[PDB]
Order: sequence, then structure tokens, then C-alpha cells
Amino acid sequence: MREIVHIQGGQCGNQIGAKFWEVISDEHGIDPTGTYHGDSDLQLERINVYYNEATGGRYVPRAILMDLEPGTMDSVRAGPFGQLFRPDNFVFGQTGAGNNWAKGHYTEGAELIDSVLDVVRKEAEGCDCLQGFQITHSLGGGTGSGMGTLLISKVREEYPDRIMETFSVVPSPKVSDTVVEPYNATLSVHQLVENADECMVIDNEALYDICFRTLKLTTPTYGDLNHLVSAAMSGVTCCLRFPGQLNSDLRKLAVNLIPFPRLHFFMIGFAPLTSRGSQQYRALTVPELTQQMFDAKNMMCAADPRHGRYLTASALFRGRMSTKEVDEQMLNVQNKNSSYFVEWIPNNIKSSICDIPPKGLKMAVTFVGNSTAIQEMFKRVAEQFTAMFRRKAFLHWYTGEGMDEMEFTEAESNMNDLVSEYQQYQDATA
Amino acid sequence: MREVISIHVGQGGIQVGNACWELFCLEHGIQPDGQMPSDRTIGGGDDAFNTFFSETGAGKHVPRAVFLDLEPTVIDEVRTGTYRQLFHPEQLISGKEDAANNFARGHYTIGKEIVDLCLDRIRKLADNCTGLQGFLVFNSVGGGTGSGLGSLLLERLSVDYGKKSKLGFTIYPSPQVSTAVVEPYNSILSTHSLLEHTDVAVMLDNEAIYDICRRNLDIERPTYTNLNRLIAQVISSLTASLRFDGALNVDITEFQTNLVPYPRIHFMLSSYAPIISAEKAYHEQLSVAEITNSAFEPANMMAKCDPRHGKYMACSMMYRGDVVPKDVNASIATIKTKRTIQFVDWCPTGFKVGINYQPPTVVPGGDLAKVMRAVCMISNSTAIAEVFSRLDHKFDLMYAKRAFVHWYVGEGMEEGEFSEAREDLAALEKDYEEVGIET
Amino acid sequence: MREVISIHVGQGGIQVGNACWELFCLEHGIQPDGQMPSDDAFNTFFSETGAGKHVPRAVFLDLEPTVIDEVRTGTYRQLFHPEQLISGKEDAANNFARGHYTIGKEIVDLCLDRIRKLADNCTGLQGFLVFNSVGGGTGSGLGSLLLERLSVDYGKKSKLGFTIYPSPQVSTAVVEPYNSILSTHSLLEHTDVAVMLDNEAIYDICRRNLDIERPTYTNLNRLIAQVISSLTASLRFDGALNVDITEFQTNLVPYPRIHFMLSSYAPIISAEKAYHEQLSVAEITNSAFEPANMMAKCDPRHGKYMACSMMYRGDVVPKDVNASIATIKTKRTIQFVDWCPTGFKVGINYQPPTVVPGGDLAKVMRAVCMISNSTAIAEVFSRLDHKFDLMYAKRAFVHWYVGEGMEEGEFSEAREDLAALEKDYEEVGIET
Amino acid sequence: KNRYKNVQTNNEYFQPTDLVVGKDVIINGYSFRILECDEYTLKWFANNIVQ
Amino acid sequence: NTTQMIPTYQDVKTGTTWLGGPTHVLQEQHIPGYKGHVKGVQAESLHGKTFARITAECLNNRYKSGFIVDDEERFKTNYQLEYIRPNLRNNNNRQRDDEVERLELIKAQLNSQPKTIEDVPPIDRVPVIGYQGFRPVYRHPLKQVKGPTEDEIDFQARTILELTKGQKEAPKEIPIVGYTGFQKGIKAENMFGKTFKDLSNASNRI
Amino acid sequence: RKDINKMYTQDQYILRFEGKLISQNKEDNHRKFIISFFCGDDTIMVYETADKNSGIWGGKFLERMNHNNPINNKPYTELDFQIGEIIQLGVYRFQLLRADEYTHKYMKSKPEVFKEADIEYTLNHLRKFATKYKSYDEFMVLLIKNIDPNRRGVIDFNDFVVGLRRLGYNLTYQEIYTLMRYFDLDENWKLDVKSLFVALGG
Ligand SMILES: Nc1nc2c(ncn2[C@@H]2O[C@H](COP(=O)(O)OP(=O)(O)OP(=O)(O)O)[C@@H](O)[C@H]2O)c(=O)[nH]1
Ligand SMILES: Nc1nc2c(ncn2[C@@H]2O[C@H](COP(=O)(O)OP(=O)(O)OP(=O)(O)O)[C@@H](O)[C@H]2O)c(=O)[nH]1
Ligand SMILES: Nc1nc2c(ncn2[C@@H]2O[C@H](COP(=O)(O)OP(=O)(O)O)[C@@H](O)[C@H]2O)c(=O)[nH]1
Ligand SMILES: [Mg+2]
Ligand SMILES: [Mg+2]
Repeated sequence: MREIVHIQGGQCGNQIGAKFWEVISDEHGIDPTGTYHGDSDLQLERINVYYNEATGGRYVPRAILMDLEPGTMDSVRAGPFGQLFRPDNFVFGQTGAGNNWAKGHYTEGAELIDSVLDVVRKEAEGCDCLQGFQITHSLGGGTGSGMGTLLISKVREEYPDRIMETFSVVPSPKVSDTVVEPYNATLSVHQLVENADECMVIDNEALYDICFRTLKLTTPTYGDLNHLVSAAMSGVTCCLRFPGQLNSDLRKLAVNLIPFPRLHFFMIGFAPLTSRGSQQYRALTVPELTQQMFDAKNMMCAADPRHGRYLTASALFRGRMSTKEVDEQMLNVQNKNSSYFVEWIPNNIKSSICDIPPKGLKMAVTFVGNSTAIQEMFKRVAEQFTAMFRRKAFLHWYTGEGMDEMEFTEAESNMNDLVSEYQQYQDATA
Repeated sequence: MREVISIHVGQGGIQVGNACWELFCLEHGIQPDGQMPSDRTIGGGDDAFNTFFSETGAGKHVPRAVFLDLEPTVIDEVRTGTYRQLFHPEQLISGKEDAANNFARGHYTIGKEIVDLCLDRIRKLADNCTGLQGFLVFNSVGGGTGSGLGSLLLERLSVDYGKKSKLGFTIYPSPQVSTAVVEPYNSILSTHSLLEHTDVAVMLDNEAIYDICRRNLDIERPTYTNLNRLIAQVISSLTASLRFDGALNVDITEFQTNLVPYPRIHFMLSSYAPIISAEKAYHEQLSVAEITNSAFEPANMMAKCDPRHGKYMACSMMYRGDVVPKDVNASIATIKTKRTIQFVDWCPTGFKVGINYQPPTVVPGGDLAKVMRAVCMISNSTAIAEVFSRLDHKFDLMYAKRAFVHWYVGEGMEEGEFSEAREDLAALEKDYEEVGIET
Repeated sequence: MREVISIHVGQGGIQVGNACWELFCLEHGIQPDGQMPSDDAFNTFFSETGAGKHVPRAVFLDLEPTVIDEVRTGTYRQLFHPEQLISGKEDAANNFARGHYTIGKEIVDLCLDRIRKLADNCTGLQGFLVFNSVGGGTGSGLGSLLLERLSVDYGKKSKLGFTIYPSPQVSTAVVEPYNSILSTHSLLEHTDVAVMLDNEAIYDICRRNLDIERPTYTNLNRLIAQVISSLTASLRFDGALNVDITEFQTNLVPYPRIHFMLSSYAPIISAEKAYHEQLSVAEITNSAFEPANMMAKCDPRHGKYMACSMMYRGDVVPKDVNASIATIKTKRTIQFVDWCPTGFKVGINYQPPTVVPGGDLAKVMRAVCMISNSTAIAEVFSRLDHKFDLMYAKRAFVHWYVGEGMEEGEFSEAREDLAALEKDYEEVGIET
Repeated sequence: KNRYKNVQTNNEYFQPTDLVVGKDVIINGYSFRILECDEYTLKWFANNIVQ
Repeated sequence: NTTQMIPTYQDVKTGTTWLGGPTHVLQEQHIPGYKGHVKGVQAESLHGKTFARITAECLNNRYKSGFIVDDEERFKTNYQLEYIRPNLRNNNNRQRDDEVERLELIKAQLNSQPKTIEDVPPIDRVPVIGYQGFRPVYRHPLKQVKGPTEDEIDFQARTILELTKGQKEAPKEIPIVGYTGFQKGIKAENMFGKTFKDLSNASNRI
Repeated sequence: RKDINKMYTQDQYILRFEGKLISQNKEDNHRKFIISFFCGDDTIMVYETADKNSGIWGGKFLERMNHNNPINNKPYTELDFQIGEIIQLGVYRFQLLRADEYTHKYMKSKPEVFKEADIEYTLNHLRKFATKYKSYDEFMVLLIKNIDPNRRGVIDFNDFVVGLRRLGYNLTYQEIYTLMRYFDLDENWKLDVKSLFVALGG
């Protein structure tokens, strides 16, 4: 049964949510009017995971769109499949945060969250057997990073046992578009580590790297970037919606991937990806799927895994394929590249099979891996943050809204402590 | 007048059980909907289906099986399949939350709310039977609910019925290729529970069956469905003597009276022969002399254990088809003479021989061809001590740094349960070297 | 030559008697207008007009017009006698005082008028059947007055009341603990056999057996009608062992104060999975003794059994019945009181249970109706007393009762009677 | 503000001649009916479409 | 695809090949161990169906190809794709056609005697003696009955005869009890007390 | 040597018959039997059914084996197992009363071996006998008058066989059954003489 409600915040979050719901609706054969038009029975088999039913035979997603400015929602509503969303679920402020963490975390988010917490509780209470929650947002903006995290803190108090997923868009150093990236990003992670069950890291720089060189597109837009992200996000919960050889829900991924409670930052990659010109020259077999699984350029993060060692890895196959080939390749890669795998935990790769491939494809790949090479993200964010904080730059805005400069310190140290112990397991030997 | 009750838990249990029952329905002529055909209008003959099926009084038959699981996806597919009309609607028990590869979740938190339903269901199946031989259980030990509920059910079944026989078919994790990452924990913890609660256990390691299909059946890309048909064949030859007339009858009770020298030692590994494809099945005579040589061939072992590394305790094999008792005795004499196969010192005679008349059936859409002769063998050996050694090696590696322990402590299982589980395995091992030494 | 008179008082009474009489009409083959389609046995429940239609031996009592109104506009309007559907103008409004001291006093005269006229025609009257919901105003007060009058007005005639008690936690009204206690005190010394059919148990039974997740009151009344038919089929259909109404209170009532008992019925299987099992007589009794299958929200495993009454109907065999009894006796989790070595009364009838077309149950060739008396029944009285004590401690909802003639100290004596009943039930359950 | 496919014509993009007042039109799986047009367009229609 | 169409009924009876069969006269194989190109093994990642059958698939060009899958064959799981009964050795339930026509027989029978056009007895033209109600004075005393017209009764009767051994089919065929799917609007429109087995029909019939 | 080829290609065909035992004893003049014929290796099994509340210990009567006819000393084949015949298994003689529906399809599906089971051969057999009579037309009227005494239109089996025996024409019990079953319009085993007249000639 195991349904999940969608929670998404900020303009970065909203634009990702718009593409994701389009993909699922097309996957389940839902028209822009919200009426089923499919042909197979299995498309309606497990639709209760995402869609709620109303009178007249129409379906409505159980998503909550949340923001501090009404401009974004008035744009996302008019888009394709934008009439599906129930108008009541839209919640927005009238002032905005202005890329300031304190405005979105102490002043405006605190008073606004009373309304949005009411609607989400109604959504959770309606379903008989809730499975968990998933999040989509960015850490670079105050409204996304501040009121998004404070939402996480409150909801964890009411459902401590339910699973929780978060997609984080951390600011990459090269293509940086705001000056206050290190402040809000550092502070958000401090609250993120204590409450989030899982975290997926997504860098727009990495997405730009993949599209330009793999698909070879001259002029991509954010829609193309949003298309890639939605493909992976659907893959994680795909086999929860379709029968397969080996079932694997959200809880199974968590227990089989994180060895320790404070290590829940991942990196994802989607395969296969091929340009239109090279689309007709490849062959879709398991070796090609698994060879692009672990390839460095395909990761959705700027962190190269060859600078560290994988702790645990997971893979989700979609389609009909022989099980032996799936397991054979996992043992194959885990042997030829023993330098990149930690030694004290043998057989640190997990596999799953889903019988329904994505539309337009025959076989698919969804990879989620916990590697110690992503610490360089926090290491570089730390050095910009201490560059900001040593000279007390842009601080009077933050300290002028009810908080002191002390809270900056322990969040810096807690993130600093995280890096040290996260690096400890890299050189640990048994 | 003799019945056996099949118990299936976990996704591996359901998929294995699914392949077994299509064989049984075809073996006895049962249509998927329950009636024999709609064509035969005589009926009322040769009641042998009572071992597995049960008449409703007029018409259809209902299997004496139960399906247990915690995620409904696998069970729901059964209810929408072509066999929807066969099973009783309320013996396919399905949970709400999966154990998620967690032994503690399937043993202390979720399984308690569903174990009550099964025992009530089992009690209603047992009351119907009059000559119940025993229970069969199928479980994938590497999964959370497979070892979780399996541990709970066997403990409860031990006191509810007492001396009633229970037979176990475990599927142990493969030595080097595995599905999940946390399998050493829930597999090791399972052994402590089932060691003092099962009567007979059989290893059904996956990669060994992968070798058989590739080498013999010539399949380069097999799936779990091809495997499940071989284990279903083993079950057929195992209980064929119960419902089919033969020269020598071997019942269920004849195994826990002939095969386990000591109460602690009841772990065995099986073989099946011949396994040959239709295009090359007819190029050789398939003489009974050579089929029994293939069974003892360690390359065709159904578990990744080499008996040449240890001694043999006892050997039980069942023949079916048109075998001749004197031919069977002739081949056994050669096996004893063979030097590379040795028996333990204190076992001068170590063979149990059963003969059945019904040849193995052939399933359309299957993989094996139909032959006049086949043999299924169950062997007990000291070579089964190595699998616990490698599990101890892997278990100790990540338990030194207490990896994943938080995934078990917070669900109600105290820390000390790992320490006692380790000691029992060490004590269980020490038994195996103690027995294997000569006087 | 044998007759029984049915009394339906209160909305629950009419809504269960509708199902009961529809079931009886279908079982005996009469058309809804009352005219037989040109086809003695039915004389127990009906009465011939000399040539033509038949009149059921029932009288409907209520103080509110609308519920009776549907009876006179439905498909059975032409069946019942016009002036046996007695309806008032103003309601009890869940006030036990109103239905026992103010407005119910002025109708019992005409109730007894109709009762006397019906009984004078009857020549071999066996006993009276009374239906009433306890958690209601006129269901309790008018019922109490009617039983008190009928006891002195008919002497030693047996009276059976199939009351409906409030469920332990699922409830509709808020003052129903108050009027339940007074009604129980009134009926304790005035009824001969009482059966408990609280609503919550039937919901679980339906959801678990009939596979209905959203039931309504129509479903529940059908089960009660089936229970009535199974209980009274021995009066109008021949069988291997026939039992009358009089040979119940001589078997299930160890002491005069102890006449409260609970029922169970089996099988109740939907047609979707009714043909997956043979419904052997050996297994239907196991379902009947299943503690979860009790029609009242009580757990027999918490106390000792006094006596068990069995009704098998269909094509059961006397030998097969006794084997099941022996198996149950040998079973350990079910134990009887020390001073009752023999504790079963068995009845066998030939007529199979009838099936209502377009209904819920399937058709089966075998069925059993179980009536048991056990010491576990003290739990409902204990919880009712607790609920009343929580309320009466600071005198809530008392002005709605005291102003209609009810004396202030009347609650205390009802509490004393309940305490005495609890004391009796505990002292019976001790071993000598 | 985007380019939309037209189901009514071989999944092609919309053209100015497609929008005809008084006749229904389909956009993104929705059905519209045109009641009247701004007379600025009417001047545009008369000057460019008449051939 | 070879597993169900080869040994056809014509070939199995009075023919060379049995169920197992050395089916090499009928089609083309490559005798297990063979080194060479097959045009369909590595490209399509064919699984199961041992090498003898794999080559027979590619040689006889039943086959499939392409990255894009045309909907219908995309949505098949491994379970029902393989466990599709026994097929070819010798040549389902009749239910769900009887159940629907028992249901319609009750409906047709119920509508058969509605007392149309003054066929009511002299009694019951006016309501029962003590009726309560209102009884408006300025209204026709005797009740008015319309009742169904003749062709509607005949309309139902035609389908009853037509459904039995006719062109109409069983409605949808349904799962049994514990199937946890959507069930197409059981919750949207209440449909509370209709016996889930029966509830499946009404919701699925629409 | 054993015939493997016959075992492979004819293992599935199993012929099931119902029979009654013919013996001196009045003890067993009523109890019924079911006879199974495995044509894979010409193996015959006889089962004894038991009614409820009968007091007889039903079960397997003769286990499956292969045994030959005593008169001609030849093994039994499927040709000899035709309905209506008397088969002697050792010291027991069984009369085959009725056959299973699948068995009837099997015999009819395979001609040129079960000649009596093919309808056009039976009609040709009956029609060819009209050579001894003077004219074809008088043959028909003689037949119908002999078969039907009161010309009712639908007759029973006993009336049908006794009339044919009265005429003196030797029909085996199999062919008589073949014609009787075919001309049953609503499947109640009453011959339709009018269709028989049309089939012979109109
Ligand atoms: N031989 C064989 N093993 C199987 C099969 N299915 C699952 N397994 C084994 O089961 C293990 C994982 O458990 P599953 O059976 O997939 O699921 P489960 O037993 O219910 O455990 P959970 O996933 O936690 O619910 C894998 O490592 C497989 O080795 C099968 O069909 N055949
Ligand atoms: N089993 C069953 N119980 C019913 C039904 N209708 C009402 N009840 C019970 O009756 C109780 C309340 O009494 P009512 O039936 O409403 O009517 P009453 O007993 O005459 O009381 P008043 O309404 O005050 O006149 C409720 O608590 C219900 O439990 C029914 O249809 N079936
Ligand atoms: N993948 C993706 N990232 C986006 C999109 N729009 C914005 N971003 C990222 O979001 C960051 C800024 O987010 P921001 O506007 O502050 O969101 P806010 O917190 O709601 O104000 C930038 O670094 C962008 O890279 C989008 O459509 N897709
Ligand atoms: Mg599982
Ligand atoms: Mg009332």
C-alpha cells in the first residue's frame, strides 16, 4: 500500500516538482485533464501511492507546493499538467525571504508554517498506511534552505518512525549565482544532518557537465536539467509501484546503504544516456548499463569518486533481464577495481529488479552510492564560509533578526566535525 | 490418508512455492481452476492427491499450503494471475510493512502482529487432516522476514505440536555473490533459532544451481524461474513415495530416523541427476548405472560445498521410473569400491534406498526433457562445516567496528544477542570436527 | 397447536422484526400480500383467516410515528393487522422516566388489549418473544412496564427477550448508561431468558466472515433473524431431536437470578468463498466455539462455562455431532465449571437454513446455532457500573430524569442490585 | 507563452489561419470556442489572408 | 515464443515429436556448443529458454527489435508471461457469466409484477387504515400508478436469452478477496454495503 | 528390448471405462467397477468404487499390469476394448457398460482402427443389407414397422435392440450405440425415427 505525499519548496523546488509530476503522469497515462487513458491494467495497479481519487473519476496528486512569493506558483500552475494540482494545497507568503536564511528560518517561516503544517497533516492523516515523505529544494536560497529545514524539524517530531527523503541542490563553486551561498548552505546542513533520513546531492554544474558532453546539446534549458533529475527520482520508487523479481522499498535502501547514522549523504547517476546521433549505434545489454553506472562523468555531483572509496552502493534495474547476468556483473566490477572499495565490509553492492521499464526504453539504471569522496563538497564550502565569517561579511543582516553570531560557530564546528569523522572511515582498516 | 502441510515465507518462499504447485497440479491432472478437466466425467479413482490436495466434497480441490509475507506486491500478483481460483482466499496471508532486510524488525516488532493469524489458520488445516505426516517450510534466509517470521513460527510450532516432524529447505547466501549487503547478520542469527527447532535442513545455495543450469541445461542467461523448477523437481522426487506405489516405500518419518546421527547435526546438502536438455538427452542411454555416478559427482553438487574435503556420514537416495533393484545394488557396490569417496569410520553401512514406479513428469514450457529414470539424493557430510567458517569470517569483519548495529538495537533486540549467536556457531562448528575424527 | 407471540418495541425492535418476518414469510412460502400461491406447519407463527391471507402473530409498539410509517408503506403493508401497529405521537427522547412514568403508562392498556385478544385465539400458547434495544428510552421504559404488567397478567408463561446492550466503547447516545441499568434492574426479576446482542461484535463478525467492510443496519438484522429462525425451527419442522421453548430455562438457568446468556452462529460465509470448503459438521462447531465469533462483545476465555446449548439443522448425523462434543471436551483451553459434569443440550432438525434471494449469506446444507451461559459475562456489568459511577458521582443529567416522577434515590437501589448480581456471579464461579 | 502542437492538423504547430471565430479549436487537450475577435485582427485578417 | 507454438497439436498427435521432443526436423537449431553469430543473442539479451530454443527464435524471425517498445508488450511482468497454463499438449471457467445472469434474472423478475394500470385489488388503492401521514384534502383520493411499459420488460428478457450462449461476454473477470489495488473508484462513490465480491462488479462495470 | 518409441508418443492417452462384473456369485451382481487402460505399454487397471453406507471395503481391485486373453493367447489391445464387449481378466469377466467422454472423443478422432465408431461406416453397414429384400422402398417400411410397434416417434434402447434382433440383422453392440447417440437431439437417449428415415433416404 505504502503511499507517500510530496513536499516541495522554493522556486528551485517548484520547477523540479513541475517536471517530476509530468513524468509520473505520462508514466501512468494521465492526461492534462486528470483522466485515465491507458491500455494495460498494471498502470492502475498501484496508483494510490501518488494519486488521490475524487468524485467524477479524476485523479489529483498529493503534493504540497510551498514558497514565500506568489510569483512562482502563478507560473507553475499554468504549465502543462498544472491544472491537476488542487488549488487549496498552494501556500505562499506575501513578503519573501530574499535569499536570507534568517528571514526564511526565524521571522517569516515561523509564522507561515502554521498553515502549511495543517494541510500536510490532513494529507498524512487521510491515508491508512503512510510510508514516508520526500523533499525537493535548494540550499542556496533563504526561503528554500530556511523554512524548508524548519519544516523538516517540525515534521520529524510528529512522525519519528516514518521514512524521509530529501533532494538537496547544494551550490557548486564554479557556477555560483549568489554571494550568500556559503552562509545559508552551511547552516542548513547543520539542521539537515540531524533530521533527514536520506539526502541526495544534486549539483547544477554536474548536470551541465553531463548534458553538454553525453547528450551533446548546444543549447539546453532548465527543462532539460529538470528532465534528468525527474528520471532518477522516479527510479528510486519505481519498483514500489510495479511488481518485479526483487522488491525494494525506501526502507530497504536506507538500511542496506548507510553503515552509520550520521553518514546519509549520497550521489546518484542515471543510465543509459545517449545522444540522438549515437542513439542508434549502441547496444542495450547489461555490460553497457553497468559500465556507465559507475563511470565518473555520469554522477549527478561534481565530486569524483576516484578521489575516495565507496562505502556501500546500490543499483535499481528496470525491465526484464536475466538475474545471473545482473549478479555476475556486480561481482565483476567489485573485483577489478578493489582499490575503490572499502575492505572491511565485503559484498557492499545491492541489486534490485523491476519488470516495468520507463516509457520509450527497454532497460534502465538507477544508481545511489555512498562514497567518501563527497567530503570535498563540505571542505570547499567550509573554506568559503570561513572566508566570509572571518571578516564578518554580510553579517549585520543575519544577526539583526533575533539570532546572535554564536549559532554560526557550532554549525561550523558540527560541519567541521562531520568532515573529520566522515574522512576517518576512508583510511580505516580492519 | 496421509497429508503434509507446506509453509512458505518470504519472497523466495513464495516464488519457490509457486513453481512447486504448478508441477503438482499437472502431476495429478489438476486444471488451474480446480476441476480435473471439464472432460473426465468418471472420477472417483486412485485417490493420491490427498497428500497435497483436499476435496471440497463436490468438485474443486484446495491445496494444503499457506503463503506468508509482509509486502503485498508478490502476493497480490498471485491473486491476479491464472491461478486465482485455486487457493483458498484467506490462507495467503499478507502484511502491511516489509521487514526491509532487518532481522529485528521481522522478529520482535512486526512479526508479532501477524504470527497469530497463521497459527489460527494452521490449526484449521491440521484439524482437517487425520494422518498428517509433517510440515515443510521454505524460506530465503538472507531476507528480513524470511528469517524473521521463520524464526518465530518454528519456535511457536515447536511447543504447539511437540514431536511432530518439521522439514526445512533453507536458501543460504552464496559465498561470494550476494543480493544485499547486511546478509551475514540475519543469516547468522537465524541459525541459532532454527538449530534447536528444526528436524532436517537442506542447503539450496543459488550459485550452485547457476552452475548446473549453465553446464548441463546449457542456459547462458537464466533467471530465478529456471532455478525454482529444479527445486520443485526435488520436492517431487522427495515425497513421490507417499502417494505413488513403488517397490520400496520411504516415508517422511524415515529421514529423522535414518540420516541424523546426533540431534545437533541435522544439516545436509542434496544432488539431482540426470539434468540434461532434450536435444542431447536422446544421444545416450541414461542407464541407471551412470545416473547414480552423476549424483555423487561433486561438480553437480547443489550446494557450494565439496564433499572431498570431508567425510560422509550417511547417504539417502530415492529412485523413480523403471529401475531394477539388482541394478541399484550393483551400482552401490561400485560406489563403495571407489577410493576417492570415503565414509566415516563408525558407519559401516550408510545407504538408504527407495524405489518408485512413476517416472518424472515433463512440464510444457519447461527446460528438462522427459526420461525414464531419475535419482534424488540427500547426503550428510562433514564438508558442511566450511560454510559456517566463511560466514564467521565475514560476520566478524564488520562486527568488529559495530557496523549496522544501530539498525538492530533500536528495534528492541538487545546487544547481547550477537555474542550468544557467535558462540553457538563456534560450538556448532566444534561438534563437526569432533565427530569427523576417527577412533 | 403450538403458538408464540412476538413483541417489537422501539426502533431497533421494529427494524429487527421486519427482517424476522420477511425471513419467516420466505421460509413458509407466503406471498407478501399474505395470500398463499395455491400450494398447518405455519400455525405456530401465523393465523388463518378461514380462507385467504394469513396474519402474523406480532404486535408493533412505538411512540414515534415515522418508523412505523415505513412499515405501512413498504411491501408488507397488507400483511399485518392495521390496529396491531400501535404508534404514539411524542417520543421518549431517550428519557427512561418519560417511557416508564409519564407517556408509556397510558398506552400499556391498549398494548394489553391487543395482547389479550391475540392470546384468547391462541390455545396452546408456549411463550412470548420480546425484542427491544436497551440503549433507548421507550425501548427500556415501555419494555420494563410491559414486562412488569405481563408477568402478573400471565403467570408462569415463558418470556424470551433478545435485548441489545450498548457496546463497550462504540456508542451513539450519551445517557445510555443511565437507562441501561434501570431497565436491567426491572427485567432481572421479570424475564426468564435474556440474550445479549450488542452491536460491536456483529460488526467484527460481518467484517471477518461476510467480507463486508462498510456494513449497515440491514445486514445486522438479517443475522439476528437467522438466529431466531434457527432457534425456533424445532417448533414447526420435524427432526431427529425436537426441543420446545419450555425446555430451555430448565437447562441453561442454574439459578433464578442467572438468566443472562450470549449466542453464536455458524457458518456465515459469503458465496465468493463458500464453495472452497465442504462445511463439515466437525468444523462448523469449532467456528461456533471460536471466542472471536461470539455475537456479544465478551471473551469466554476469561471465565468458566456453565452450560452449552446446540442447534444443528440441515443433514447432520447424530453420531457426527457427538464426536465434535467429545473433541471439544478433550480440548484444554475450554473448561467447564466444577459442579457441571454434563454440560451440553443438543438439537437436530431436518429443514436446511433458508437463503434470502439477493441477500448476503450463501446457501449451505449445514448450520449450527449456539447458546451458552458462562461466568465471563460479568465484564459488561462491571464496565457499565464503572461508566455509571463516573457519571452519577457529580449528579450529571439528573434533572432530565427527576422532573418526570423519578425519585432521587432510585439510582442507588439499581446500583445495589447490580452489585448484588456481581456478587452472585463471583460466588457462583468459586470452586467448592 | 509557448509554441503548442495542434492535434487537429497532423500534430503541427499553430498557424494564424487556424484560429477562426465561430469555430471550435483545441489547445493542449482542451476545447475552446471563439466568440469574437479584436477588430485590430479583423483589419489584419482582411489585409493579409485575402488571396 | 517457440515454447508455446512449436510441438503444435497437429504434430504431437500421430507425429514424430512428443512433449520433450527432438524438434530438429521441424525447424532449425545449432546443437548447443556452436561458435558463430546468431543475429539475436547478444543484441536482445534473450534470457532463459535454453540455447536450442534461442536459435530457433532468431532463425525463424518471430523476434523483436528496437529501443522503443510499443506500449502493449512493454507492460508484461515475468510472472504471467511464463506461467500461462499448459498450452500445446492436448486440444477456462464458465463462471462470471452465470453470476451476472442470475443477478439480472432477479431484477427482471422483480420488475415483472409492479401492478401496472389498475391491477391492484380494491384494497391498497387507498393507504392503510391508520396511516398517520398528511392526506391532503385537495388531491385525488385513489393513488395513481404508472409502472414500467411493456417493451422495457421485453428489453430485459432479450438480453437474458442473448447472454446465455450468445454474443455477450463475461464482464471483466476480477481478483478474489485481498487484492489491494485501486479497484476504480470504490472510495469516490461510497458503495458501502455491497458485498466486496459484488462490490468489485459494480465499481468495475461503471 | 522394450518399445521406448511407443512409450514416448502414447504415454498421455489413457482410456477409462465403467463396467460391471459377470460371475457365478450373487454376492457381487450389483457392485460397479471403473476400468482404466494405459496404452503406453498395454496396461490395465481395475478400480472398485464403494457407495456410502454400503458396508463394502472399496479400493483398488487389480493393480495395473499386462496380461493376455486366454482363448487366442494374444495380448489385449485398444481394438478389443470397445464398449459393450466382455473382457476376461484372468478369472474375472467384466462387461463394459459406459465409457468416459474423453474416451469417446479419442475413438471417434482416430478412424480406420475403430471402424464401429465411425458413423458413415455404420450407416453403410445397415443400408447395404437391403440387397436381399425385393425393393429398397419396402425395406424402409418393413424396418420402421418392426422397430416401432405403435409408431410413437421416439423409442428406447431396449425397444431399438429387440426390433433389430427380431428382424434378424446382426449389429454389434458398439454400432447400435453409435447410431443411438448421434440421433439424440436433446441428449436424453431416445432415438428420433424421423431423422433416421431421412438419413436412410427421403
Ligand atoms: N533460489 C532463490 N532465491 C531467492 C528467490 N527469491 C529471492 N531469493 C533470495 O532471497 C534473498 C532476499 O530476500 P527476498 O526473497 O528477495 O525477500 P524476503 O525473503 O521476503 O526478505 P525481504 O526483502 O526483507 O522482505 C536474496 O538474497 C535471494 O538469494 C528465488 O526465487 N530463488
Ligand atoms: N442491532 C440494531 N440496533 C439498533 C438499530 N437501530 C437502533 N439500534 C440501537 O438502538 C439504540 C437507540 O434506540 P433506538 O433504536 O434509536 O430507539 P429506542 O430504543 O426506541 O429509543 P428512542 O429513540 O429514545 O425512542 C442505539 O444505541 C442502537 O444501538 C438497528 O437497526 N439494529
Ligand atoms: N536543477 C535546477 N536548479 C535550479 C532551477 N532553478 C534554480 N535552480 C538552482 O537554485 C539555486 C538558487 O535557488 P533560489 O532561487 O535561491 O531558490 P529559493 O530558495 O526558492 O529562492 C541556483 O544555484 C540554481 O542552480 C531549476 O529549474 N532546476
Ligand atoms: Mg522480501
Ligand atoms: Mg426510539
